Amino acid sequence: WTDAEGYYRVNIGEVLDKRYNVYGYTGQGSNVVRARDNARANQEVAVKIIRNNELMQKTGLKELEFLKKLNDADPDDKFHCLRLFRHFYHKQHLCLVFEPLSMNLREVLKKYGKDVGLHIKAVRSYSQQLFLALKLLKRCNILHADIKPDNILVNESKTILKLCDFGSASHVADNDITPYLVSRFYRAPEIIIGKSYDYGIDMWSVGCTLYELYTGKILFPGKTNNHMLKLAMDLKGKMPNKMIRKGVFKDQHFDQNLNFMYIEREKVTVMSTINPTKDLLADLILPEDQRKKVHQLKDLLDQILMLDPAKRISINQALQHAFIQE
Ligand SMILES: Nc1ncnc2c1ncn2[C@@H]1O[C@H](COP(=O)(O)OP(=O)(O)NP(=O)(O)O)[C@@H](O)[C@H]1O
Ligand SMILES: [Mg+2]
Repeated sequence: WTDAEGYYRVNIGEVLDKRYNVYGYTGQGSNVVRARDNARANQEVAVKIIRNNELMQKTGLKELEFLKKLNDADPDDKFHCLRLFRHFYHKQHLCLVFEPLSMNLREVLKKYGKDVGLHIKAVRSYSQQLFLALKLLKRCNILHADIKPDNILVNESKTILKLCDFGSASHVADNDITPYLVSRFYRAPEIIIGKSYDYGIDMWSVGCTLYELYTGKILFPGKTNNHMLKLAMDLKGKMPNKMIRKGVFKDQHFDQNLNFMYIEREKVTVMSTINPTKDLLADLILPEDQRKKVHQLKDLLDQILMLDPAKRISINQALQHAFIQE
């Protein structure tokens, strides 16, 4: 029944936990299936079937405890985090029963068109809901470590979003010194440099997502960790000297004179100063009411995209920003 890799071979029409009748797909190789709960008047549910093996089962149980913690902390469901209904085992696989949702934000952008992006009013509502998710994430001692359009789901009417996929989530007391934490394009500079990180990494990831939600394009589509720093410095300039010294992977990107080494058949180029060339306003941009809102988003992105997490806009200040309050 289980694959060599550890995946479960799902069947359309199969009944899970003697109640969940699987009727459709959402995404296969953990496999997420759409089911109807026969015990609860055929109500729609999403069942996440976690991969077997050894390492995947550990992350599944880790996902279970984090979702339970966030759900108990938010009884009224006003902090936009995915709702776990219950859990069961099926043919050695841990199965998580979730609230049913329509599509992820990556899927909605594809339906919006090639580099079209969402309407400024939708981006405004989505940002507030994402900032509310960060508030609950910070209230609990949880780091999502994978905020991106693929991991944010929306309801049928596309009015309510939910932060999903807590498979790569971690506790704040846990400080794993890894430069590969968070999907590369949404990876904060403090992860890459090897600096002590906190809730700011999730804030950075939200900023990358908010630019992508309006433009339909990835903010920093870097090939490697070094290219990610170059693209981040192409907007805000060179990283502050006090931040570079605090890191662990200092030597891998910066020399003894604190100058950045850009990689382009190896090709290494020494850079003393990086001038801010990337124009957010030009890349983001019709009516005066909408134009004023794009300018407010631009100022909010400037405050989120600060290289030093200590200079980064807080969750409360992001919620109170002119772009949200109108
Ligand atoms: N509650 C849900 N309702 C409807 N679809 C869901 C739900 N949760 C997940 N999905 C779908 O399944 C996809 C992947 O789910 P996810 O939680 O990311 O499992 P995963 O594939 O193991 N993790 P990953 O692909 O690394 O983010 C999501 O992008 C959705 O398309
Ligand atoms: Mg997947």
